[PDB]
Amino acid sequence: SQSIIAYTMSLGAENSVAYSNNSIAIPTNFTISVTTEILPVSMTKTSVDCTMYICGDSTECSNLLLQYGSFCTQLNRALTGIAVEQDKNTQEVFAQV
Amino acid sequence: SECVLGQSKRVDFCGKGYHLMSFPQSAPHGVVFLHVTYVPAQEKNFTTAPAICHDGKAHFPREGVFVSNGTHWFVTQRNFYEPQIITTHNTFVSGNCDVVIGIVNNTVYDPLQPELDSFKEELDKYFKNHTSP
Amino acid sequence: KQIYKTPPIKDFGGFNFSQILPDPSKPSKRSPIEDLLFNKVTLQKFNGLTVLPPLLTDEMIAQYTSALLAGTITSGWTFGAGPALQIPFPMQMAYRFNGIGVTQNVLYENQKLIANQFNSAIGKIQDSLSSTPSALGKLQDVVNQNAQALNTLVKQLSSNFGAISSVLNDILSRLDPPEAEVQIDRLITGRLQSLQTYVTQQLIRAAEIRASANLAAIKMSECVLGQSKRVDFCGKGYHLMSFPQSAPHGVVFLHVTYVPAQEKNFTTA
Amino acid sequence: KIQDSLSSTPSALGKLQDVVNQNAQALNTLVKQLSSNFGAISSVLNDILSRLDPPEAEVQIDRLITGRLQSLQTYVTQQLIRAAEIRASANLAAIKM
Amino acid sequence: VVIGIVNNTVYDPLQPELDSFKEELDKYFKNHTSP
Ligand SMILES: *[C@@H]1O[C@H](CO)[C@@H](O[C@@H]2O[C@H](CO)[C@@H](O[C@H]3O[C@H](CO)[C@@H](O)[C@H](O)[C@@H]3O)[C@H](O)[C@H]2NC(C)=O)[C@H](O)[C@H]1NC(C)=O
Ligand SMILES: *[C@@H]1O[C@H](CO)[C@@H](O[C@@H]2O[C@H](CO)[C@@H](O[C@H]3O[C@H](CO)[C@@H](O)[C@H](O)[C@@H]3O)[C@H](O)[C@H]2NC(C)=O)[C@H](O)[C@H]1NC(C)=O
Ligand SMILES: *[C@@H]1O[C@H](CO)[C@@H](O[C@@H]2O[C@H](CO)[C@@H](O[C@H]3O[C@H](CO)[C@@H](O)[C@H](O)[C@@H]3O)[C@H](O)[C@H]2NC(C)=O)[C@H](O)[C@H]1NC(C)=O
Ligand SMILES: *[C@@H]1O[C@H](CO)[C@@H](O[C@@H]2O[C@H](CO)[C@@H](O[C@H]3O[C@H](CO)[C@@H](O)[C@H](O)[C@@H]3O)[C@H](O)[C@H]2NC(C)=O)[C@H](O)[C@H]1NC(C)=O
Ligand SMILES: *[C@@H]1O[C@H](CO[C@@H]2O[C@@H](C)[C@@H](O)[C@@H](O)[C@@H]2O)[C@@H](O[C@@H]2O[C@H](CO)[C@@H](O)[C@H](O)[C@H]2NC(C)=O)[C@H](O)[C@H]1NC(C)=O
Ligand SMILES: *[C@@H]1O[C@H](CO[C@@H]2O[C@@H](C)[C@@H](O)[C@@H](O)[C@@H]2O)[C@@H](O[C@@H]2O[C@H](CO)[C@@H](O)[C@H](O)[C@H]2NC(C)=O)[C@H](O)[C@H]1NC(C)=O
Ligand SMILES: *[C@@H]1O[C@H](CO)[C@@H](O)[C@H](O)[C@H]1NC(C)=O
Ligand SMILES: *[C@@H]1O[C@H](CO)[C@@H](O)[C@H](O)[C@H]1NC(C)=O
Ligand SMILES: *[C@@H]1O[C@H](CO)[C@@H](O)[C@H](O)[C@H]1NC(C)=O
Ligand SMILES: *[C@@H]1O[C@H](CO)[C@@H](O)[C@H](O)[C@H]1NC(C)=O
Repeated sequence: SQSIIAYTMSLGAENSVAYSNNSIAIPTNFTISVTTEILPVSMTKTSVDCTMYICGDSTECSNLLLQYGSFCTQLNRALTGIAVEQDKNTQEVFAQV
Repeated sequence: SECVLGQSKRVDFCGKGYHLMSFPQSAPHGVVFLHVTYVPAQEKNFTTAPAICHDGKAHFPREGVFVSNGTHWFVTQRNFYEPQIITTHNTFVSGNCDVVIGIVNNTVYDPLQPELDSFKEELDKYFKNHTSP
Repeated sequence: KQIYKTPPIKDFGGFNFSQILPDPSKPSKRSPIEDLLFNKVTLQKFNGLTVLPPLLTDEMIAQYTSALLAGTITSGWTFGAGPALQIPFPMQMAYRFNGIGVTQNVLYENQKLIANQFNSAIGKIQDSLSSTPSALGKLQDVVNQNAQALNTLVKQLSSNFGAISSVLNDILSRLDPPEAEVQIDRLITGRLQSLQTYVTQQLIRAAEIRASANLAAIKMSECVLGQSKRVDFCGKGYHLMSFPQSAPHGVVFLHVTYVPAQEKNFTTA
Repeated sequence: KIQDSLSSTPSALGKLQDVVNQNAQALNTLVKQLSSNFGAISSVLNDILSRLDPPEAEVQIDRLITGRLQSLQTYVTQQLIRAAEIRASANLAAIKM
Repeated sequence: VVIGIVNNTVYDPLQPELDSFKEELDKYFKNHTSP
């Protein structure tokens, strides 16, 4: 009795309003409601050893890697910057008192 | 900063509706807010007028809007029904009644008027008593 | 979440909204200024480059914007915060003046003049949009950037990348299964690098498009659904209200602002 | 007091000093990258041009071309990201003003 | 303590309302001395 159907999506429940030039509506009762909200603040720190990953424990591969300049230094610096930024974020969001 | 440490007038920023206050809560790699908001619930239709002309002058509400149920006119807050007698402190006078489009006839009461009328009656009674001796 | 519908009567105390409220005669509920907007903006498949259609169609977007406009002009700011409550327009505008710190008798003393100025201003912006084309650069530019990136991505297939020929069938037809491998590696590496470059640029562009959509969301919520006290946020000067209008891949606001004009010197204490 | 405080410590203006230093460091590494072999037999194109016959000379140049092109792409991408954060701070400054 | 204060009279809306009543009371007294 269950099947896949297809239909034009409904924008919402239609609601006409009664405009006039001399009538107002003033509320007589109210409700207090509480609603939640969720925001990410930071992500897990992570550092990767460039030479270890690319040339694990091998001197020959280390020597061949030494030709490619400062790529490993660049990667290490970038990941260190991200790692510091995370603690900066937590400090800013929580340490207000 | 703008929700917990104070009250924010920004619309739909600190929760949907009329904001009152908030509570932070911790969570893994994040934060959760519990917005507390005020929402009007039950409404009723009424009859209104933009201004009131009593002594040939237009009166306008200092705070509130003119409202009537069909027989008498009162002032009420914007977001909550609370009728009150039309008095001088509620209204301020400016200009004449011709330029106001849609002005509606009615009397305007003065809270000083009955306080003075009580003294006038006391004075009249004292004057009448003064002829007795 | 509810689509408020405009009343058939157009008695707003002299204010005229015909140029912003949708016209039923057109097959789509598109207002006249909206039509000018879509007319100004001038809005691969064989190689696997495909384009997808958006979820929200242009008619539904028009329905949303019309519902917003009707809710505003009928109920002020209440429809964004609770149950919608009707109120006369000649009272809503006096509420706005009380908001900006000018007492309400000004409207009741100057209604006709203010209505005439408001209508003249709408006519002026109508003419300005129908005349100048440099206004819609902020959308024509994003369209052009996307087209240019895709065009270069297509064009990249013509280069040798160090091989002997840029056509995959030619090399495969002239060379056997053995030596063809050398030429096939260079082509793969070059085209893969091209794809990586295109994808990275798309990632950055999409992030900025999102930042603009978030700014637009805050402007909508804080200008249309209420009155904002922020300085030079909802238009230059003292703010009163706003009106959203749809456009290709964007949105256009018509901020309505109050500006003092004729000053005089006095002596104070 | 504010004038005295600004005239005393240098740790306050780190926000602008870092904006200068990151650009200087990145461009400095970009210059340094011209000294690496990238798998070739020499880091000087003139030498590879002067030595070898026309055919092989170009082949060694290609290794150099690939490496230097990769370096340029890395530098350009980092500049694009940095510019976005500078513009985000510029929008915040405009709103505060 | 305020710098630059400027001399001027300050008016009362209650003052004429009581002044009219005082004049009416004086006229009523004068009338009451007539019979
Ligand atoms: C519209 O609102 C008016 C004010 O709220 C209201 O007038 C009030 O009516 C009540 C009766 O419901 C009166 O209360 C008095 O009624 C009798 C009259 O003899 C007395 O015996 C009672 O003890 C009580 O005092 C109020 O005095 C009267 N107030 C005013 C200012 O008129 C109207 O009835 C309302 N009309 C509708 C249609 O809702
Ligand atoms: C609310 O009370 C007002 C005060 O009386 C009242 O205004 C009065 O309106 C009548 C009707 O027009 C005027 O009567 C005069 O009308 C014309 C002038 O156009 C003359 O030709 C007539 O002979 C007659 O003099 C009153 O003069 C006028 N009173 C005042 C003080 O201005 C309103 O009409 C009342 N509200 C409603 C809805 O009727
Ligand atoms: C609200 O503003 C509208 C926009 O200006 C306006 O519509 C305009 O009305 C005029 C006059 O009716 C039209 O001008 C044409 O009118 C007739 C039509 O047959 C011709 O005989 C005239 O010579 C002239 O060509 C405008 O074309 C029309 N514009 C639009 C966009 O519809 C409304 O009349 C205004 N309404 C109120 C209540 O103020
Ligand atoms: C506005 O009214 C004020 C009230 O009268 C008036 O203040 C008066 O100023 C004069 C001028 O100084 C004083 O006169 C006394 O001045 C010195 C005191 O420092 C004495 O040596 C003099 O002999 C003289 O007594 C008045 O005493 C003073 N009034 C009061 C009640 O203290 C202002 O001057 C008026 N505004 C202007 C612009 O004149
Ligand atoms: C407030 O009024 C609206 C409509 O105005 C009414 O019109 C007459 C019927 C008369 O009663 C006036 O005094 C009213 O002000 C009401 O909306 C209507 O609601 C009914 C059922 O509730 C519905 O059948 C109608 O279709 C509605 N009207 C329209 C135009 O859609 C509204 O309910 C009134 N508010 C309250 C609290 O009663
Ligand atoms: C307001 O006044 C200024 C000048 O102050 C005036 O000084 C006296 C002459 C006396 O009239 C005071 O009550 C005034 O307040 C005007 O500024 C001048 O404007 C003229 C041109 O209109 C210009 O040539 C002068 O250079 C201006 N003054 C200066 C110092 O630059 C100002 O225009 C007046 N405002 C209005 C609305 O009239
Ligand atoms: C309201 O509109 C009606 C017609 O729809 C008109 O007769 C009446 O005078 C108007 N009232 C006001 C206050 O504008
Ligand atoms: C009238 O005045 C006399 C004083 O002269 C006083 O004793 C008496 O109580 C007064 N009567 C009334 C009714 O006030
Ligand atoms: C304004 O300045 C003048 C001198 O330029 C001085 O004489 C006067 O007292 C001052 N007034 C105020 C209220 O500061
Ligand atoms: C004076 O008082 C008498 C009371 O007998 C009254 O009839 C008369 O009208 C009064 N006169 C005035 C001018 O008030």
